[PDB]
Amino acid sequence: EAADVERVYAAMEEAAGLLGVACARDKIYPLLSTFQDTLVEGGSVVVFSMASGRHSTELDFSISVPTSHGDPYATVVEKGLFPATGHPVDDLLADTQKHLPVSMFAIDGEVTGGFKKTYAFFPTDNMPGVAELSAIPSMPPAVAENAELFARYGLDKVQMTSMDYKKRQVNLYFSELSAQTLEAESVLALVRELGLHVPNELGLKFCKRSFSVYPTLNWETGKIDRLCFAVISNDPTLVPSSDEGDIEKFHNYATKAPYAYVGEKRTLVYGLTLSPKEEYYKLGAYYHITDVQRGLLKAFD
Ligand SMILES: O=S(=O)(O)CCCNC(CO)(CO)CO
Repeated sequence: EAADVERVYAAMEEAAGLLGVACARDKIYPLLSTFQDTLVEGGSVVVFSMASGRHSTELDFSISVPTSHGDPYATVVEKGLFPATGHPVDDLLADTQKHLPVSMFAIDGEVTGGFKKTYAFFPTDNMPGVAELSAIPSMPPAVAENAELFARYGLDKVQMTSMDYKKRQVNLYFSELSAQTLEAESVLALVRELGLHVPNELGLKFCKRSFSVYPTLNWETGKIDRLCFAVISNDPTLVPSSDEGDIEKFHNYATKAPYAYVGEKRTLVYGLTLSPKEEYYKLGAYYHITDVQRGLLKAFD
């Protein structure tokens, strides 16, 4: 409703404020208004995320959208909020719902740049494997071409995918991760084969605690762009960095980010991203949570 739109935008401004980032109202309000029906507390998931290093001047936001509301990408294009890219990514969200059971969607953007991404969630008890995903016509060929590698490291079931319309990239969020997969030996071998930044002791300890792992792929080459390990927790001190600046800044955000569910501790999702040239950190502070997050905390925190 109107009040919800205002409440969520005010929260977004508060979160961005902690990072010294200013929101572009003209790029955000129309989007929130368009999806105002999803902003009611309960059943909704909203996350405001910060990052380290060269990615620190931006605040990302992600808002869940029920499938009943319809393809959110189709919505933003038809309403004139975003231009079709003319590339296969334009058809991926639709093709995913066509070929696989999608249980929920999500829209995502940057507070200074606006809408730029969608997510497709799959049922936890009926998740697709790399084979099913590689069959989708508009999926990057890189998914099928890295199938042998994924299998070798136990990256099988995918809980959700995300599509970045501006960068023309796809993330595969692997779940039901085996202990073996997250053991140091496995992680090091994987990063080695992908030619990504080698994590140290602190980084590997963080990887072992992960509940989700996601590589980023593209349509131009079969090479994986980067790999991210995610950790969910109520502990505000987990950023896997030795930098005093990061330690202080992430803890500050973790203990001051806005949240509507007072009476419970803030739900936090940390990320450790490994690219060919470096490693960086992310922290998503949930403004809205559901029982999915409560269950994850009991299982992983
Ligand atoms: O490989 S990179 O680090 O250049 C691209 C990833 C940056 N993405 C954010 C959003 O998902 C935004 O700045 C993450 O922090």
